[PDB]
Amino acid sequence: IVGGQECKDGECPWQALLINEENEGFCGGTILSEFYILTAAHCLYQAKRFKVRVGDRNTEQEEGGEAVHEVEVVIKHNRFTKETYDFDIAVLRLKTPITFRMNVAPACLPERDWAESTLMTQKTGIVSGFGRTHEKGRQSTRLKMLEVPYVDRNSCKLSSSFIITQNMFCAGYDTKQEDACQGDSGGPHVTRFKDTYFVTGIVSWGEGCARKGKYGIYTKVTAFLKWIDRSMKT
Amino acid sequence: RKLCSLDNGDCDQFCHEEQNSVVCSCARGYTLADNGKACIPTGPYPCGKQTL
Ligand SMILES: Cc1cccc2c(C#N)c(C(=O)NC3CCN(C(C)C)CC3)n(Cc3cc(-c4ccc(Cl)s4)on3)c12
Ligand SMILES: [Ca+2]
Repeated sequence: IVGGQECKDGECPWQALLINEENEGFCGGTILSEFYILTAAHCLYQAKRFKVRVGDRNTEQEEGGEAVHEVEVVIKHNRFTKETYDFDIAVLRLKTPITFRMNVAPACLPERDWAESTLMTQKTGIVSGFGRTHEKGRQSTRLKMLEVPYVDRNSCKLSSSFIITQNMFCAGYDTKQEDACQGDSGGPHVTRFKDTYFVTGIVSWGEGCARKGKYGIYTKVTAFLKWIDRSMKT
Repeated sequence: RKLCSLDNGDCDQFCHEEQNSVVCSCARGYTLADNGKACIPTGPYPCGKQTL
């Protein structure tokens, strides 16, 4: 992430990391439940074979808490399209169940009707990940998190040189140099409500990072609440 | 402002009007408290809670 602080012991439990053959974190993820991980569909094309790591805050220095789980099933959204990134979401089924502890916990999934009206109308939300700290910089090895204010839909669509479908939403800053970036993709965007956090988005893309006039484009998770439950049902 | 439109109708989590009256609910991992407004963590690690 560009700016923000590093996640302190326990702050970002629902954070998940996608590692390829060479055990590298290319994307992010959100812990839905012991057997389920939420992520962006576009990430699925970033690796030929990958696994998931959880409860990690320093890629280069094991904290004894990490845990690597093999992906058993990949449930992508058949309507996703690289051409527009519309329907940029995916759910992953783990071979083995996760074990919740200090930095390994799941984010809560809300109710579309409630979410859209309560959560989504909050002041800001929080995104996190081991993404690049600068647009053209390199991947971070410290799990990071940043508080991104919500952006008006109109302002959003308008500020983007790309088609902002209804499965997307802006979050981030107009000019301030704080915004997610590559590597946080598929990462978690959550919204606190009375000290409880709900998965509200999925790091998707942006016309660069932190750029003035450009925001962060996330996958509006409420639109797939129904789709996510079903993907879990089987 | 009115009902759930007012301070989430006093629910800890999910609120949803229905016949002039509020109804509270919680995500899975939490069980509705006596007052029917708060949400009690069932397991040790309910979702949405930082681990300190
Ligand atoms: C690394 C990086 C550096 C410099 C420029 C870009 C840049 C351009 N242009 C993008 C990017 O996404 N491009 C998209 C690809 C999908 N198309 C679709 C509509 C066809 C729109 C442009 N990334 C990579 C990047 C950017 C991010 C995020 C930034 C803020 C977030 Cl929230 S997520 O994550 N990875 C960039
Ligand atoms: Ca480590």
